[PDB]
Amino acid sequence: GSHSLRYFHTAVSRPGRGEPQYISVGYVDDVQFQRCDSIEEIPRMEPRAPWMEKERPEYWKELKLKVKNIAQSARANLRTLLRYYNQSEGGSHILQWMVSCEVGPDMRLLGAHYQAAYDGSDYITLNEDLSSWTAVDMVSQITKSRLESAGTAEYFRAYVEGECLELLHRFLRNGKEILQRADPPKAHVAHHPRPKGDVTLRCWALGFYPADITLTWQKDEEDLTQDMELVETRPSGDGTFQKWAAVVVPSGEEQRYTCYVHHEGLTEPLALKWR
Amino acid sequence: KTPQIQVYSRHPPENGKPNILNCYVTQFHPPHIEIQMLKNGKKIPKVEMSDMSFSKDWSFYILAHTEFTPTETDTYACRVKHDSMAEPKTVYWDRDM
Amino acid sequence: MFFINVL
Ligand SMILES: *[C@@H]1O[C@H](CO)[C@@H](O)[C@H](O)[C@H]1NC(C)=O
Repeated sequence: GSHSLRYFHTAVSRPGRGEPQYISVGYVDDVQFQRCDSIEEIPRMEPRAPWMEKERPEYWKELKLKVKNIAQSARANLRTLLRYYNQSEGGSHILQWMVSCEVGPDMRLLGAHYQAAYDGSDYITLNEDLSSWTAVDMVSQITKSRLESAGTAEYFRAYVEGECLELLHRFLRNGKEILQRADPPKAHVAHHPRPKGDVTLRCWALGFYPADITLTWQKDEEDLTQDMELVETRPSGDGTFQKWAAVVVPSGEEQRYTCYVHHEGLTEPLALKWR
Repeated sequence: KTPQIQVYSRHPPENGKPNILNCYVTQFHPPHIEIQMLKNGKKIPKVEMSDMSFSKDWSFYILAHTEFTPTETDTYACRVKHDSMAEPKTVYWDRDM
Repeated sequence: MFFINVL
């Protein structure tokens, strides 16, 4: 259906030896396609997805120039942020930002995002109108005034309409078999007696893509959200994801409980009980 | 922002059957971190690590993993060192979780 | 692969 090209950028003012001053990772939906970094002023790039083998040499040469420019600019901005907040040197500070564009089923643009953070806290966000900015304090208010009086958001629009959509379209075509798919979950309920005499029922979902999923338990008809123990959805490492959700129930009443699995690879939620 | 740790196998575990052991470390900040996977309490030297990324709350995440064949007698764990913690943090593999 | 100067 809908698809997104997303970049996650990090710049660090005082990295340790061997650690990058700048690193960015790029994804289409939930699949990583490259890593870029700069360590001691040396830029490096690595492909992470099969369709990147299709890219012509010029893609990588142009990417390397971008890494050099971005790392240099981010370092300069870290210097300035240090001064505006009157923060001492000798400590390491962090500038992060996210860049993305999204298309709908017709492969036409739906939205875009640019958002930045300083030392792990929101600093400035480009609004949905793609022309005004949301600030958080007096310093980021200075940034807002500068970007808005300069119209800098117009340059981001040009990036979105140009390179961002170019790559997103091209990656979706070349990697169609990987990206334009949904693997539904393989689910089962595990049974774990406890010394108290009660029972843990753990509903598992394995092997699904994309990562978005909902697991929930019901007894008869009531939802048991407040009674559940969940784990965060986690990568299996082969391109698919896994998750489980558990409830503690009395012995002999296990058949009263139903697990429901919601995933875009299914047309209706999967329902299952302990067998 | 102290790291959260999950230790789990790629596939449902079966003794004598090769598998992959994952150590998924999330929700930490700043990015500098040390991650060591352990077998019977001793360092496993053959550990691969994904690239580090971050989520929409700006906290970082990363996946460490190693090839292993589970058994009835071997234990496995993941040990993390982060500036947000006075001491390292270890999580043991539980085959039911 | 895009960057905006904040200050
Ligand atoms: C803080 O501001 C004062 C006066 O504006 C200046 O003398 C000092 O250098 C600043 N400190 C830092 C760490 O920039």
